Amino acid sequence: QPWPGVIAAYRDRLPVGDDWTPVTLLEGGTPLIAATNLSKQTGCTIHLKVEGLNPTGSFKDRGMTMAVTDALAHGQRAVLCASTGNTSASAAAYAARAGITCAVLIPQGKIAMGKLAQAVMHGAKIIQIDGNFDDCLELARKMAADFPTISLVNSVNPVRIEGQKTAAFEIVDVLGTAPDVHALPVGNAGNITAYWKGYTEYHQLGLIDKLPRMLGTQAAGAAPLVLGEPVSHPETIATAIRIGSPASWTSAVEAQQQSKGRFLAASDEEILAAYHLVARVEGVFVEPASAASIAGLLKAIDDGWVARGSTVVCTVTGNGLKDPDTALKDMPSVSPVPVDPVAVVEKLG
Amino acid sequence: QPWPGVIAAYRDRLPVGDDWTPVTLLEGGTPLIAATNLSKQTGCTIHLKVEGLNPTGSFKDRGMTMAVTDALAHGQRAVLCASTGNTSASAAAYAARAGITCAVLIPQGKIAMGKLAQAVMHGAKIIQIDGNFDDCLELARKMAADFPTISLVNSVNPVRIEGQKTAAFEIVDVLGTAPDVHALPVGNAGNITAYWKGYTEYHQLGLIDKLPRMLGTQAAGAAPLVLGEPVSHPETIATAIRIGSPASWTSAVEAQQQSKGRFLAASDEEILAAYHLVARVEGVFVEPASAASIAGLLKAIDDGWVARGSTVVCTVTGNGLKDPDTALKDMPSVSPVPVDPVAVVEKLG
Ligand SMILES: *Cc1c(COP(=O)(O)O)cnc(C)c1O
Ligand SMILES: *Cc1c(COP(=O)(O)O)cnc(C)c1O
Repeated sequence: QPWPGVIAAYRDRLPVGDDWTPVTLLEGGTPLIAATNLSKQTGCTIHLKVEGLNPTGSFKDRGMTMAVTDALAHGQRAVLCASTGNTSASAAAYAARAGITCAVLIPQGKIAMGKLAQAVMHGAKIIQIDGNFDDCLELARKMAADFPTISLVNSVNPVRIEGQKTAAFEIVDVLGTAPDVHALPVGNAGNITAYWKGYTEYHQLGLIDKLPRMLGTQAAGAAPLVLGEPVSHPETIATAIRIGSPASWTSAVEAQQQSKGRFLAASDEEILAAYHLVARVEGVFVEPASAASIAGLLKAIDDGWVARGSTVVCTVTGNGLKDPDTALKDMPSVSPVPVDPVAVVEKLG
Repeated sequence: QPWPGVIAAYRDRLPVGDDWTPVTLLEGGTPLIAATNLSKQTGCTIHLKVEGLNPTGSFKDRGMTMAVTDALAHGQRAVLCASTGNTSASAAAYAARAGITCAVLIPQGKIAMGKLAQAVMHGAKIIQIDGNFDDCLELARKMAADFPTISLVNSVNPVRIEGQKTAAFEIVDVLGTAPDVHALPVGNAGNITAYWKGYTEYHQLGLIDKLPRMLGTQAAGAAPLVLGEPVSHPETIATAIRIGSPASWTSAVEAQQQSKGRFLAASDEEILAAYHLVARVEGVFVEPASAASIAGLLKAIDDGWVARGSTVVCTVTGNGLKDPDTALKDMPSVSPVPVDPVAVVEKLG
């Protein structure tokens, strides 16, 4: 009775022919954990969609099966993207399994090799550019439009969004309905878009009656969807949402406007508080960007934007294991305590 | 169609009273991945039981779900661990979800902080001691048996093994039979013991005609079971199997004896080869101990000990994301390249 490809599990809902060979690491089918302790504390009933348990440790895997399978079927020789993030690790894994070249474009200056390690493990070719992060985007786009054998797998890839919409399907599949509000973090806004595409596809299929309110959280230092303008120098420890200029700007706002949803900023402190909260109280280890979403849900419950007793799924987008640096910092100082059994046992209970 | 807790999926084959409420993070039910390219080069059909997609990033969640449920039920207010490894993270998370204290005893001097971040992220109390790794094992054992509310969660805990056998169940549930050989890494030998318990349990219950030959790999520098005697100063990049003295030395040898199995050493180099190989060829980012399992499987297929065209399940025990440091080592640094899209396209092909 095991989980198959997200492609296989939802084929009749995805744009794939009968001919193609789905290349999958059995992504999706991820836990939906009852946040019993967050629920008691709020008064709302909160589930966690835990996407860190996808093959590469983030939800990008839902897009890549789809992007890479479509690439294979369409006879592409290379899969390209231009960021140091979870996109590249996810892209590189699926390209490796397909047997396809994977290139990651990066800007000049200092390289965070910690970021790229997982992807280079999978065979990604890293290519550093005489220029900045814009040049990377401009380059990757020009190549994709010049070489129909390259497939740019960035946020705005229609196939990626199709794959990613399935997280919405699973939530309903197990609950029997949508939540009252779905809360997720927003960087490029590809995900909020996908969930909204997903929920509306089920409503259109007559599988729910109520649609959720999409709550998207941005870090205060990179909150262009909150402030209504692009951000010149995005600034947040939640690296995955360190975006001053979302790729899927239009689609995010449409989702917000159509779902009667909200965009909301959380400060780094508040993100960090959530970061610790989930781990300390739910037993779930979540990446800072994933924490931001909880940080925002919580912020919204105070405000009263989300009503007491309503049902909420909070997408927690990546494994805490993605980011050891942040785990290391703000740790309690342990100093040697004497070796007798009685002293140590009182330092507890 | 959601996967519940190991406890819930296999409640009838696990020792849990029916007053006891399972403390679970929806662990287990992990992908069984067809290793297509590994098979091409091998001449066998090989599956990878990918255990890095458990909540805390390791197979130990299978055991820890039981131990902490058992702990919660028997009115225990603290669990105690004496290891910095994956045990303590797995222990700490289930302790958090259950709302009990998790405490880790560390030796004098230099604190291995990276290794403990996950644990303390789930709220483990690190207690540094005026002693040795050996004096640490003793203080815990003493504290355990002088306070009936403190449970020691080490590897030899029979409750852990019960939870850990359930992997064998999943393999048979999904394959329809047991494989011809089951390959896995061996540290304290709890897992190899546990798988063999699982296969026999399913033999005793009538679900398989024949039991798999258990193949267990250790690192060449930490190979007490291959070498026949214990090892004083174990040495290997594979931290998780850096054990000179298995806690389950007895029941491991029994598993090998009665499964007609084999213990094998693999060099550090060979383990690295495999680590890179699964990532580059399957798309599975696997932690070095997990790599060893594979490496030793590969070594045995060439040795001839593994019959041509037989079936193998290789447990890949932990997530590559558990070991960022190894991911860094021996990684190509590419240098800056001219911006024009022509200078990039044939640096691919
Ligand atoms: C990519 C990513 C995000 C941001 O998602 P968008 O679709 O760009 O809004 C958030 N969290 C994690 C872990 C990420 O991988
Ligand atoms: C603990 C562990 C092992 C070794 O398991 P044993 O039962 O001690 O042999 C191997 N790999 C990983 C990832 C582990 O955490």
